Amino acid sequence: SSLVVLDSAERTAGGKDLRPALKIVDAQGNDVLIPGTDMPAQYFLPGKAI
Amino acid sequence: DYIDESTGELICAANMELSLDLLAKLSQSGHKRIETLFTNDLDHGPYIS
Repeated sequence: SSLVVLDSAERTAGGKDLRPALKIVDAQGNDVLIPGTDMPAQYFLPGKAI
Repeated sequence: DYIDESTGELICAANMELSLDLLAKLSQSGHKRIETLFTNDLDHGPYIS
């Protein structure tokens, strides 16, 4: 399967606020942290990301 | 637009948001056959409504 994140064009009226992301965690389900900081790494995939 | 036949007061009007309390009063008007809409987004989104 290849997941394709749809832009605003084929989105409904409700799907406008949801900002898409691949969130990076651990084997226990804990949020892995960005280098030297306490950020939970959230790589927000922009428009048309295969 | 479902009125209450017994007195004829306008309880609820067409194309309104659905709430618990008026459902009770409605079925008590003796009307036990109503007509929901199918607006599920995706294939048939809430357009005309």
